[PDB]
Order: sequence, then structure tokens, then C-alpha cells
Amino acid sequence: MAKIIVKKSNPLKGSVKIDGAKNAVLPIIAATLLANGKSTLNGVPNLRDVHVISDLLRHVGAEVEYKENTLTVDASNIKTCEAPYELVRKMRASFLVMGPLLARFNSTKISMPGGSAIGTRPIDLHLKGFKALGAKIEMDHGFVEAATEKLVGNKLYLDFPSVGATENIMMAASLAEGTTIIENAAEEPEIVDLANFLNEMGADVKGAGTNTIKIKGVKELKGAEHNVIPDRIEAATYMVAAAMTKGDITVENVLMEHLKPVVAKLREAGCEITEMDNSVRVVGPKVLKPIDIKTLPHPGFPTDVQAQFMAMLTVANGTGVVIETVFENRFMHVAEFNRMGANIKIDGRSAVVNGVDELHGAAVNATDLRAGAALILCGLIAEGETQIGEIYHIQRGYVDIDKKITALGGQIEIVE
Amino acid sequence: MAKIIVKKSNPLKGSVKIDGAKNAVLPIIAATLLANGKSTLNGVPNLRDVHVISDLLRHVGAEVEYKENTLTVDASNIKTCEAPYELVRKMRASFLVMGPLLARFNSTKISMPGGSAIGTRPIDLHLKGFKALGAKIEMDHGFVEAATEKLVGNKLYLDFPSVGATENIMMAASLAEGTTIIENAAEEPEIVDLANFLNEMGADVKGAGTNTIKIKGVKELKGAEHNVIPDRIEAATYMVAAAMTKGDITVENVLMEHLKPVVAKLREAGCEITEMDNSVRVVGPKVLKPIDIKTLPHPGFPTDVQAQFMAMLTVANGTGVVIETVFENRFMHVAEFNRMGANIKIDGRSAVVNGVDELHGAAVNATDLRAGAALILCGLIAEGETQIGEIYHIQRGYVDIDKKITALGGQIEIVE
Amino acid sequence: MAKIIVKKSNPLKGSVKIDGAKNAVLPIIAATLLANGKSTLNGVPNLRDVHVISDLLRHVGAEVEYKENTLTVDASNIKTCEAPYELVRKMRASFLVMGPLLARFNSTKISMPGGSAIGTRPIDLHLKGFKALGAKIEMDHGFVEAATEKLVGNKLYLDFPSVGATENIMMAASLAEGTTIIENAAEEPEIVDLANFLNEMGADVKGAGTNTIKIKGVKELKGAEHNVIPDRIEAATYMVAAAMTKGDITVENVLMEHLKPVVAKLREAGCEITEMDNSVRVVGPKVLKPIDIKTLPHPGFPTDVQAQFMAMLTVANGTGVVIETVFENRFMHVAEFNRMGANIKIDGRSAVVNGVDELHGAAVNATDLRAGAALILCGLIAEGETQIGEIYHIQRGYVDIDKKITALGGQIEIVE
Amino acid sequence: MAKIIVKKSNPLKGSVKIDGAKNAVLPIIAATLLANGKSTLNGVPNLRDVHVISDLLRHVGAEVEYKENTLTVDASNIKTCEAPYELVRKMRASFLVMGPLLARFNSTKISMPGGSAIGTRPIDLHLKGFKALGAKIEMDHGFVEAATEKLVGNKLYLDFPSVGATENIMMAASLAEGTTIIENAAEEPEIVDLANFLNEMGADVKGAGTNTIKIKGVKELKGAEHNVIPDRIEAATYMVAAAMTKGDITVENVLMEHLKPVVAKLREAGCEITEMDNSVRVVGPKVLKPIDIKTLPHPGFPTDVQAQFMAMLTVANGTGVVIETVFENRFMHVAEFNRMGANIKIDGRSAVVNGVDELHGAAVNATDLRAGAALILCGLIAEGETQIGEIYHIQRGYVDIDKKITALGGQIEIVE
Ligand SMILES: CC(=O)N[C@H]1[C@@H](OP(=O)(O)OP(=O)(O)OC[C@H]2O[C@@H](n3ccc(=O)[nH]c3=O)[C@H](O)[C@@H]2O)O[C@H](CO)[C@@H](O)[C@@H]1O
Ligand SMILES: CC(=O)N[C@H]1[C@@H](OP(=O)(O)OP(=O)(O)OC[C@H]2O[C@@H](n3ccc(=O)[nH]c3=O)[C@H](O)[C@@H]2O)O[C@H](CO)[C@@H](O)[C@@H]1O
Ligand SMILES: CC(=O)N[C@H]1[C@@H](OP(=O)(O)OP(=O)(O)OC[C@H]2O[C@@H](n3ccc(=O)[nH]c3=O)[C@H](O)[C@@H]2O)O[C@H](CO)[C@@H](O)[C@@H]1O
Ligand SMILES: CC(=O)N[C@H]1[C@@H](OP(=O)(O)OP(=O)(O)OC[C@H]2O[C@@H](n3ccc(=O)[nH]c3=O)[C@H](O)[C@@H]2O)O[C@H](CO)[C@@H](O)[C@@H]1O
Repeated sequence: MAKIIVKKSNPLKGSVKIDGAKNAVLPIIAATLLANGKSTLNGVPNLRDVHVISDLLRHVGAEVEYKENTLTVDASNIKTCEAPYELVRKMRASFLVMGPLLARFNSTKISMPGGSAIGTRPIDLHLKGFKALGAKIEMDHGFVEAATEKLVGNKLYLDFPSVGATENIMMAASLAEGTTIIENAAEEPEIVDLANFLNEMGADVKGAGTNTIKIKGVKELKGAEHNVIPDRIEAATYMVAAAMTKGDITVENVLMEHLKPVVAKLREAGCEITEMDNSVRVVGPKVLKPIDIKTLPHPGFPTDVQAQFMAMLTVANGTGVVIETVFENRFMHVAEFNRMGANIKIDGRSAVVNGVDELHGAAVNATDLRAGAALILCGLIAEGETQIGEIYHIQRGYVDIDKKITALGGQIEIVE
Repeated sequence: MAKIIVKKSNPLKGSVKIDGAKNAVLPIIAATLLANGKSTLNGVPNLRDVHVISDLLRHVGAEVEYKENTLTVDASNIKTCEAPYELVRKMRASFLVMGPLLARFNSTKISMPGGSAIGTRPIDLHLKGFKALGAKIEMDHGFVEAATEKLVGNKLYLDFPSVGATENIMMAASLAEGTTIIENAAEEPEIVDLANFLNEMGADVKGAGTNTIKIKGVKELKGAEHNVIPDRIEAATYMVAAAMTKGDITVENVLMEHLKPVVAKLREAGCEITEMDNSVRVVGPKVLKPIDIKTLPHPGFPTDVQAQFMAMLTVANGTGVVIETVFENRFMHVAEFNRMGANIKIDGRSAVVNGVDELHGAAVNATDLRAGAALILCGLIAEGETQIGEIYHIQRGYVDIDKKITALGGQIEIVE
Repeated sequence: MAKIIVKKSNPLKGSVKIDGAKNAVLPIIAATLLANGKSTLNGVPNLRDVHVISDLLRHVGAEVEYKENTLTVDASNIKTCEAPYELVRKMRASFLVMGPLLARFNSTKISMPGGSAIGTRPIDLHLKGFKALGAKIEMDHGFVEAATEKLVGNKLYLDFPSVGATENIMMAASLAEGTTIIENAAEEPEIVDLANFLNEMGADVKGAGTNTIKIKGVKELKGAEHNVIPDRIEAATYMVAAAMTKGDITVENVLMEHLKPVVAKLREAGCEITEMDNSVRVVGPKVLKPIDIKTLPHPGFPTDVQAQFMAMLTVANGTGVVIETVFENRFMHVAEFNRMGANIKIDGRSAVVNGVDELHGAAVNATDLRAGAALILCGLIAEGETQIGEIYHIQRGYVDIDKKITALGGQIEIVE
Repeated sequence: MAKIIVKKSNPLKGSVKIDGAKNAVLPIIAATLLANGKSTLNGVPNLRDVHVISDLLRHVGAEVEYKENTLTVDASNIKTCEAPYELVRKMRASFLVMGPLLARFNSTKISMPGGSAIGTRPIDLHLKGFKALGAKIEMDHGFVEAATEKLVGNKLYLDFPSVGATENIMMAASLAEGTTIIENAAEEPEIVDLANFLNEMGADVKGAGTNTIKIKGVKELKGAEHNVIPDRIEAATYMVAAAMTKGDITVENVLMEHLKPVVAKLREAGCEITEMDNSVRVVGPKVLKPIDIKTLPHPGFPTDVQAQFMAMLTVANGTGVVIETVFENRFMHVAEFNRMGANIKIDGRSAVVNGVDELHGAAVNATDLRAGAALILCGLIAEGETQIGEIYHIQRGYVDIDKKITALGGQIEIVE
């Protein structure tokens, strides 16, 4: 089956345009279900996960059309409020329709997400918030059912600043009676994008991007036009590629405010970075300095760039420590890095990376979206040729990584 | 030597006035060193740790006077910029003079804190920030020396939102040339209190209480009058006491905004809480509901209330899980809770608390400030009598816990 | 694709015959490569992993024939000493040919195992032992190469009592010049089975089953007949099934000495167990008592029964704690147990299981061999019907689990 | 108060005689309580912990006399079976009288050990074994009471191969009616010493030093003469001192079988070691090679040498990883190593040691017995002078460390 073949490449040089954020667009597409009218989303990345959540909206009866990075949704005449097992199993972000469906029809039944490549990921905090708003919760044979005679705004505390729980609860709160306060909210940039979209539809959401979000419920929302933010994780991926290949890349159509920790840590590794209004230039160092990273809730270092930074560290000039505080099992890629000649030892949530002279091409498998991109970055610097399998992991969340890297001078080909 | 004797007590009832915050006043006292004039701090708690940092200020040549909860400092004529081993060993918050001394004299030499009761606690992030501002760092026989021809504002990223590092770097930045940006700053309420004090002295600090702090350096600061915020951890301690004893306590002179996670989790345990402008009323439930807690950076659940909430959980109606993400070894109290008949099992950063019918009085030792207060709370509900040793841990950070609990109806006595 | 459908079943009752051990037979099949003649293995289970290692032996030029639970190998005329990427990727126990091939031809080149469902699993200790015996190690593009002018016996210490490293090093040592001592050896029963087979072929291996193994090298080994031990993990699986279903099962063709920790913990859970010479009877309790388990090197509780014991605990009368010390990520099944209505929370290497009234059938996926068997056990007690996917995980390591459970009265069917 | 002053020293050279094992002699002294007559223990080290357990025996009514490394105990006329809070608080190994007292009088009441410097250390497995033998357990105000009409031999499984639980249960089993089997027993050398002593008194204990111990109860035991084994941890301490100081030390009156993991890892670090019948010679390398260690049950690497090996690693030529699997919080010394200029970072149970050019003398505090000895080893190689406080930690478990190191050429003095 399909492989990505990467060869030892030239230093990456040139400009790369970043697509719209996968992780902004998925909750914002769920949010269109809140409105009795037609929404228009611009800057939608042409990814399989976008087309899966689109098909879940079609399943509940919304009208969806996609063309040329625009998606329109008419949620005027939703029929059903069930998310079946197949669609949640395909893409767990499907779970983000639970808040809007509960808000629009006072009842929803959603398949409970199972195992995930990067850890055991409960959705207890989503349910905690729905219960706080007056929903009764019950489990039926793998489905979670939430129902109320009416949502009522309430204060609620998140035990962890969950991105998904913050999104799901903000969307349910947008149509509730009265004021909801989310304490210890996720501060991720996608939370601010979703809030901005809710407000464009007529909502009253304040404090997004801060540790406390206040939602004053409205009776009805209306479809609106929205420009999705750029993908800060895709941007980070190309910035690391510049660092690893001693390259010089200008990343275009980005927001520097969303990239702070990645810029800081790349500068600590020895990159020369020039931040501009709509773009950032990264010049890789001749010798990578070893750095430590610790993944944390935004604006701490993002777990979605952990595997890629770990890849950079495999050839750094000394010992780096990677601590993963956000996910339990997000080290499955380590054994694949080790096949390419890395020196990585893990215990608990920490991985000790002892820099080596160079990596050596090998047959490797992508284990998840971000680790697969990290294996491409390894392949760009590994002596010889690297063959990456299980490439659906990569292709679901990166637009045309082969064409983008090819335009920067790299040697990469997808083969079927 | 000295003991605290607690007996099985009546439900606590009445009002308790909360003192000024230990953890606001210690950095704010360090901050007085920045000013060439006289500062006046009101609402200073009469604690030994306040008198130790006072003696460190005297050692470097400030004029200090304490009376009736007011402390004045005249830092006009500081002489020396060394913090000796004895004073840092007595109280590691002594380390907070490093930023002001570096800012005022471009050189400082500070004993590096050693072992702490609650974990291995490096000060690497403090030094990272000082280096970012242009200080050269070197180690001399247990001392860390920082020196520059001049501090220059710079952007810097905290790998962890360290309270102390945020404080130390904000104070050094206040006199630097140009603008400092602290990314992934601590959002704790004491950070906002310190910033407000710096601004009263003439500084330019914005974003305190948010994930990013911008400091625009000034050439000179002037002594100012400051009212310290209330102790949110002392307040929380009395709120838990009300929960555990099925009592009804009004906690006076508090700020509800600073107590959000404790209020939320006590309500989840079944407390009836009434939040007012300057006070909160807590009515304990008849049956405590088991809850989980996870300690996190503010506004997540505070590690300084973890031992006390764990004590409440020892008699809850089921199984609670306590996860400590902020400190490594903050479970030393568990073996003392177990001596009183608790059922607590730990592995890694998690403690599983299986609620028991009641605790039984025993001889126990305080291991640290907050655990010792937790043993007092255990003693209030434990059948018979509890004798707590190593009471200096408690007395250093709580004003008159014996008199406050006695005024609420509890049976407690300090014996020498 | 293929599913296993399990329905709420009757209490399991009757007798089940246990097959030969997967984990004894795989190293013993590798061991046949040491001998210049024909070996005969009896009691070989008819499993896909047996047929994969058989095809690796064919690849290096051994003559292999399988019929009716007997496998014969003639290794007289081995040609090649390379284990290609495809075969190691299919089954990482392929790595166990490295010791015999190095011993027979003084050179071998073996694909380095990559990611595994249950964790990052390095083979550093195997290489440590080969280096101790005088092999030079080098990495070529995902392959590990070991070569020497001659193996020489030496003392070596295992940092962890690795099963695989103990096996690989014992087999390499069997033909080395002089005496090898393995300190901190694996004490697992399969180590004793392998040693017994090596000695039947003419080797000199003493102390297998103890913490120290001494091998006195011989010049040549000869094919021998060997009876493989029973599968203690399959036996344990049926013993747990009896516990969970309040059944009464006699497990036949087992060795009680190999089952000590499972017998002890099932008795602690309330089972009535009768140990006999060749069989054990398990009578499940009416109410399961909650127990804790901690996985450890033999004779501690086996990690290969952790998922199954966790499944039993999901309906126990209280709170059980499962600690996994042997593998890093062996909790991937938890999210699937939770889909069936379990109450399991994980942090680090510990899982807190809060017993529920009953499980509810759901669509679930096997994540690995032992977890998939655990989902079958869940399915036997879950209200309604359970549909298990990704069933190749199960079928590779269990002989006819559908027929065995059907003969005990359970409702189970494999559908294609 | 008292300090140990260590200066940068010459390479240690010469011979050092090792004392009798602290951890053999403490359970063997408890074991004398089993016998209705007079025991004679030779090779008893002149340590405070020996004199504390001696005073506990006096408290229950045994006749005890100590002179010149011989201790005699006449337990003929024991009166009482209570171990009071003061004595267990002074030394938790006091808990080892519980098994003998329960065996001799069918009742005992023992203060439950509280907090320990190196972790939360429950005694649940001791009680599990006593319950298995037919004792009823209950808690009274910090005391654990065990009582039976008669002990009856039974099979029992240790969830962890606890040294103390193995000792306590073996001693209780020695007078029980019938056969006790301890499954997953501690294999530590002190377990074999205790068993040998029990058998000298008339017991029937087989399998000590293996993973299974069988005790056939007898009606009465008689006092006996016993030679205690050498202290393998003291020996290891001097062997590390030779490694760290590039010295050449012959350690006399030792058993090489008890030192296997320490010898192996020191050889891996580059030491030249010559093992003899009663002694071992260690020649330190010119350059220490970095090694990893992982603490495990014997015969894995001992946790009691972890701090000392960590100290050696602080100046090794690269990165070493220390994993502590046996105790939770056994890293309290790291902050003291860091005061001396080490580069150690911890997360969870792992410490990453990045070797430095040299350590620098500083004021440091001993946190526990073995860490304090490790600070002496640091002090021997640290530039300048080191002053160690809280020296009672060291003095309680090492005989005349000042005189022994002085006789090997080191510069060390105890000052009062
Ligand atoms: C579609 C999308 O935007 N996906 C992203 C989103 O995931 P997602 O929204 O799932 O991530 P969360 O922030 O919820 O998860 C963070 C942690 O919280 C835990 N948790 C979460 C929810 C809950 O109810 N209970 C609970 O315990 C999770 O197991 C995890 O350990 O943020 C992650 C963290 O930056 C990214 O890696 C994902 O790619
Ligand atoms: C005087 C004062 O206000 N004390 C409080 C302050 O401590 P303090 O300011 O020491 O606490 P931090 O927020 O710095 O520590 C949090 C974590 O960060 C780590 N860290 C910190 C600094 C650094 O340079 N590197 C590093 O790794 C620490 O080891 C710890 O694990 O906040 C803590 C967390 O709410 C409280 O428990 C303390 O009582
Ligand atoms: C074919 C076979 O018999 N498989 C079994 C064998 O696996 P296997 O022989 O792989 O298991 P090991 O005992 O080697 O692994 C135990 C632990 O040691 C670690 N380790 C191992 C080797 C090494 O060189 N370095 C290292 O760090 C592993 O990552 C793991 O965490 O024993 C396991 C433990 O009972 C079982 O679950 C497997 O089903
Ligand atoms: C007097 C003596 O000989 N002391 C030694 C003995 O301690 P001790 O006998 O206390 O050590 P154990 O082997 O019992 O402890 C090992 C681990 O098991 C745990 N555990 C132990 C008992 C129990 O009932 N439940 C439980 O969970 C402990 O918390 C610890 O994490 O062996 C230790 C391990 O080599 C050494 O460091 C000690 O110096």
C-alpha cells in the first residue's frame, strides 16, 4: 500500500503558504449547527477530516457544500441529533457536534470516542459542563445521551483546560438561558477563533483566550461568514523543517501571536527568526543547540509539535529532555526514530534524547498525524532514503506536504 | 518539644477574619528593594517568614520597621547585594531578592536554594530570564552570581508558568532599558498584587494575571503605600474546615475571584457556598461526595490546598483521586493521614483516597506548612485526640490558627 | 471486515484443554537453528505467530514441517543469517533468531523492531549481552548487525530481567567458548522450558528459573525432541472467565507452579480454586472482591493477564488499582472498557477501577492480543451484545477461543 | 550543630575492612525474640540503629548485652508485646518485632510507621501475611494490633517482593502450625542471613534467596550463635569512592555474590575490579563512562546505592539516567548535588545526570543515610571544601566513615 519516500535533501529554502487550521475549522464547522440559516467558512483546508465532519453534518440533515477552500452550511432544517459509531470512530472531533445539537434540540445521542493513537482520552469534562447547564446524561450501549427541558447558564470549573470541553460547552452555552462562566478555560487560539465565529452569528462570548469565558445565552443565532485562522501546527512543522535542514524558509499567511513558544524554543536551539505581520522567516543554525521541552496548555509548548521537536533534537549537539504533560502515550514514534539511528530513552512522561551525528534512512511507519510529519523531517536529513508507511495519518491533517516540501527544494514523493 | 493538641470538635460555626497573603507579601517585600525611598506595606501578616525576609533586607542595608500589620522599608541606601547561605536555607523565598538587587546594582550573589520538604525545586527559569535580560550567570561554591553592564528588555519564554520566576523576572525587568515580554507567565493572584505594587512605585507592567506580561523599564522607582491582598490559601483552609466538620463558617476579608477552583470543588463535594463582596459563607454537607482534584497553575486547583482537600477526601463517601502535577514529592503527609486510619495509596503523582467511616486520633508530625494545617483539620474530626509535632511548619505560615479555630468552636491548644 | 460477536452468556461451566505456550514455543523454535540436525517439537499451538517464525526459519534455509501440533526443523544446512524488515515487522519475536544465528555463523543482520501496540520496547539488553560475548554491533538502515571471530563466555548483568534478552543471550552463549553468567536473569517459566530444550540438544545451562543462569558453551548441538509447556496465559484467561461469569471451569493440561500469582489474586477476589497435578478448578464468587494488582517480573503478577484482570475489576464490589510496571503504554484497552460502561481513570502507570453494577454491550476494537481476549470476557457479562473488531490481534495468540468458550456454554461467534 | 567537613582529596588507596550488615542484623535481632533461651550474634556493627532495636527488646523484657561487636539476647522471659510510638518513630525497622511477638504470644500491638525521608512506605504486605496465617488485625489510635488463637501456615503472595514483609512473615511462620509458603519473596542476601539464623535456632526454612520460601513451623526455638553477613551497602559505598576518586581500594571482609550488580555497573563505568574470596579490589578509571541505572529488587541494582552512583555520574563523560523503581521520593539529595555544581534534572522516577567537569565544595545537608554518604563522596572530589550538615543521618548507619576514609588517604573530619 501507499508510501511516502523521502531522500536526504538540500537545505529547504523559499516560501511556503500555510493552510487554514484543521483544529479551528473542525469546531467552527460543528458551530454552524447552532444557526437557523446559512454560514460561509473561508480558508477551509482541503483535508479528509474536514470532509468527515461535513458528512456528519449531512447525516443530521444540514446542507453542506465545499469548493475551493469555502464551505457553506445551511443548518436551517436539521432533522436528527444522533452521531453514529462509524463517524466518531473515523474522527473523534465528531464529538464536537454534541454541544450544538444539545443546544438546538434539547437532546442529542453521540457515540463515545474509543481508543486513540496518542492516549486514553476521556470526555468526562464535556459531560460535566453539559450537566452543569441542566442536561441529564446517560449511557446506552456505547452512546452518551444528553437531554434537558432547557439549558440554563451556570458557573462550571474545568479540572483541566481541555480544548474540546471548552469548545463543546461554549457552543452549548451560546443558546442557554442566562450566563455561563467557564473557569480554567483552554486559552488556545482555536478557542478565540470559535468565539469570534459564535459572536459573528449573534452570540455573546467574552474572555476567549483568557482563563475565564463568560457566555450570555441568546434565543437564536444566524448564519455568518467567517475567515478561519491559519494552521499554527502546520506553520510550526515547516519552521522545524528549516531548523533541521539548516534551511531558510519564509512561512506565509501565519499569526506570530499563535506561534510564541515554537519561535522561542527554535531561537533557543540557535535559529535566526524574523517575525513579520503575516509571515515568519526561519534560518536554521549550523549546529543545533540541545533544548528541553515540556508540553503544556497554550501558551505553553504545544503537544502537537512535540514529535517534530523531538525529531530535531535527535541530531542536536548534546542531551535534550522532552516531557509530555498533556497526553499519556504520545511517544509511540520513538521506536521509529530509533530505527533511523536516534538515541532516545523513555521513562514515564519523559524522553531523553542524546544527539547523534546523523540519522540513517530506514523503513518506518507513521503512528499518528504529527509523528508522521516528524518522520518526513527525519527523512529530509537522514543519510540515504526513508520509506514511510501508514501515510493516511499524515494525509488526513496536512495539505499537500509533498508539493510544499518539493517547492522548498526537498526530495519527497507519495507512491501508491 | 512543642505540640498542637486537637480533639474531636463541634461543627465549626461563626466568622473568621483572613490575614494578608504570605505569598503576596514576600515578593512585594523583595520589590521594596527596587525603590530609592520609603515604601509602606499594609495588611502584612505577623509570620516568621515575613520576619526572615525582613532580616534579609536588613542584611543588604535597607531600613525595616514592622508594627501592627504595617511594614515600612527604606531602600534608599542599600549597601550590599549578597544573600548568605543561612537566610536562603531558612526560607527559600529569600531567592526573590535576586531580581531587585540585580536591577538596582547590576550585580548580585545569592545562595542557591537546596532541598525542600515538598520537592526538588530548581531555579533554572529565574536564571533563564536574567540571562535573557543580558546578565551573565556563574556559580561559586553554592552561590549563583548574576552581573551585567546593564539590563536590556527582551522577550523570554517560561517553560513552566513558575510563580517565583515570573516575580523575579518582572522585578528585574522593571528597571531594565526597554521592553521585556514574559511569555507563559504565572497567572496567580500574587503576580497581579506584585505588578500593582510595581506600578504604584512608578513601573510600567501590563498583562499581569494573563499569560503574557509586558514590562517597559523605567530609570527609577519611588517608595509607595500598598495594601496586600488577603491570603487565599488561609481562606481555603477555613473553607475546607467548614466542609469537613459539617460546619457553617463565614470567611471575612477575602476576594472570591482568587478562590474560584476551591469554591467549585467544595460545591462539587456538596458544600453550600454563598459568595459575597468581601466574604464567603461555607456550609458543609451532611455527606461529603467524593471528588477528584488535579493540581495545576492558577486558575487550576492550587497545590497549596492539595493536602487539605486530601484530608477532606479521607472521609468522603467513596473514592477520590488526587493528582499532583505542580510538585514532585508533595505526598509526604500521606503516611501521617494513614496513621489516623485513612485509606490512601499512592503511585507516581496520584493518590487514591478510599473514604473511611471516621479518622481516629493519633500522634502525627507536620511535614510542611500546608500538610500540617491538613493534620489540624483531620484532628478536628478524628475520634479522641490528635497530637501534632514539628509545629514550626504550621506556625511559620498561619496566623494564630489555634485562636481562629477556638473562636469557631473547635478544641485546639498549642503546648510548649 | 471480521468481527467477534459475544452475547451476555450463561455462567461458564465444564472443562477446557489448554494449548502449548505461544511464548515458550517461539524462542524454542528459534533455538532449533543452533543444531546441525533435526529437532521435533510437540505440543506446538496452531497459531499464526508460530507459522510466521516458521517462515523466518525457511527464509534462512532451515527445513520446517508442521502437522497436528508437531513441528520439525532441520537446521543442518542454514544458508543465510539475515531477518528482513517484513518478518520482524509482522512479529517482533522474530528478533529471537539473532542469538542462534550469531552463535552458528559468527555474523547476523536482523531488522530492528519498531513500534509495538503495548509500548516502546528497545532491544538494547540483547545487544549488551551479544557485545559482552565479543560481538561487534553496528546499525545499517534499520538493521542491527552483530559479528565476531568467536563468541567467548563472559559475565553480564541485565539492567532489567528481560525475558527476550535472557532467551537471546542464553542461545548465543550455548555455543560460545567458555562460561557465560547471566545476572538478574528473567525467571519466567518459558526461560526454564528453553533451557531444558537447549540441554536436550547437548547444551550446559544451569540456574534457569533462578536469578542467575550459567551457560558452559559446547562446540556443537544436535536436534532433539521436546514437549513444550502449556500456555499459562491462555490458562489464566479461562480462569478469569470463570471468576467473571460466576462459573465453574476445570482448566486441563496446566502446571500450577506457573500460575501462582493468578491463583493467589483470584482467591483474594473470592474464587474457590482447587489445584491438581495437571488441572485447576475455578469457581467464581457471587460477589467479586476488589483487589489491587501490580505487574512485575515472574513470579510477580504477569503483565500478559493485566487487561483481563482489569476487565474482572470493572464489576468488582469497590475500587481496585492496577499498576503496570513492565510496559509503558499497556492501557490502550481502557477507552474500549469505558465504551462498555466501565469507570476507569488512568494517570501514569496506574489505573483506578471503580466497580460498576454491570457492563453494557458495545462495538469495541481489540488493541492487542491480551486486551482483545479481555473484551471477549467483558462481552460474556455485558448486557446485550458486544461486537469486537480488529480480531487478528486475538486470533494470532489464542487457539479457537470461539470453540473453547462455546464448549463452556458461552455465546460467541466469529463472523467474516 | 555537628558537621562533616570534607576537602578535595587524594585518590583513595589502601584497604578498608567492612562492618557487619545493618540490614541483616536488625531483622536477626528481632528474630532472637522467637527463642526461649540465649542467642549470641557476632559481627554486630556498632551503630545507633542497633542500639535502638536493642532498647526495644529491653522494653518488651528481653535481656540484652552488647560488647565488642557481640550482642547477646535472652528472650526466655519476655513480658509485654507492645512497641510504643517513640521507638518506631526513631527507627522504622522496629516494626520487625511484630512477627516474632505475634508468633511467641499470639498477640502484639505495634505503632504504625509514619513518614520516612525516602517515601511513603506502607506495611500493608506485612499485615496481609499475618492475616493469611490467621491473625485478626485492627487499628487503635496509630497502633496496629494482630491477634490469633493460633498461627496456622498458609500460602500467601506478596504483591511486591518486600524485604521487610518477607522477614516479618518468615519469623511469624517459624512457630506457626503447619507449612507457610511465601510466593514472590524478597531474594535479598539479608533474607538468606535471617533464614540461616532461624534454622540455627531449630526452624525449618527453605528457599531463602529464591522467589519462593517454605517455612514448616516448629513448636519451640532455642537461642543460637550466629555470624552476621558483611554490609554489602557499606562495601558498595567504598567501591564507588574508589571509582569517583580514581583510587585503588581493597574492600575486605565482603561476599562478592552479594555485590554482583554494583561490580557489573562499576566495570561498565570503566573500573578494573578484581574479585577475591573475602575481598574485592577496585581501581577507578581515568575517565568515568556514563552508565544508566535502574533500581530493582535484588539481584537488580540496589536502591541503597542509587544516591552514591548518582554522585559518581555527576562527573561522568556524558549523560546517565537514574531510574528509581523501588522508592517513590528517593531524589531529595538532587538539590544538594546541584548546590555542588551538578547538572541533574528529574521528572517522575527518573533523573537525567549530565556530567560536568568537576564539582565545587558547598554547604549541603544530608537528607537520609545513603544520600549523606553520597555527599561525602562528592566532597572528596569537589574543588575546595564541603560542609555537610544533619550528619546523624550518616552516623546512624556507617561505622566510623571519617576514620575509614582517613585511613584511605582522604581529608574528612567530624566537628561538634
Ligand atoms: C480537534 C482538535 O482540536 N484536536 C486537538 C485538541 O484535542 P482535544 O480537544 O481532544 O484535547 P484536550 O485539550 O481535550 O485534551 C488534553 C488532555 O485533557 C484530557 N481530557 C480532555 C477532555 C476531557 O473531557 N477529559 C480529559 O481528561 C485528555 O485526555 C488529554 O490528556 O487539543 C489537543 C491538545 O492541544 C491537540 O493535540 C488535538 O489535536
Ligand atoms: C513564596 C511563594 O509564593 N511560594 C509559593 C510559590 O512557590 P514557587 O514560586 O517556588 O513555585 P513555582 O511556581 O516556581 O514552582 C512550580 C514548579 O515549577 C518548577 N520550577 C520553578 C522554578 C524554576 O526555575 N524551575 C522549575 O522547574 C518547580 O520545581 C515546581 O515543580 O508557588 C507555589 C506553587 O503555587 C506554592 O506552592 C508556593 O508556596
Ligand atoms: C514472545 C514473548 O515471549 N513475548 C513476551 C515477552 O516479551 P519480551 O521478551 O519483549 O519482554 P521483556 O521482558 O523483554 O520486556 C520487559 C520490559 O523490558 C524492556 N526491555 C526489554 C528488552 C531490552 O533489551 N530492553 C528493554 O528495556 C521492555 O521495553 C519492557 O518494558 O515477555 C513479556 C513480559 O512478560 C510478555 O508481555 C510478552 O508477550
Ligand atoms: C531495615 C532494612 O533492611 N531496610 C531496608 C529495607 O527496607 P524495607 O524492608 O522497608 O523495604 P521494602 O522492600 O519493604 O520496600 C520496597 C517497596 O515496597 C513497598 N512496600 C513495602 C512493604 C509493604 O508492606 N508495602 C509496600 O508497598 C515500599 O513502600 C517500597 O516502595 O529494604 C530497602 C529496599 O532495598 C532498603 O532501602 C532499606 O534500607
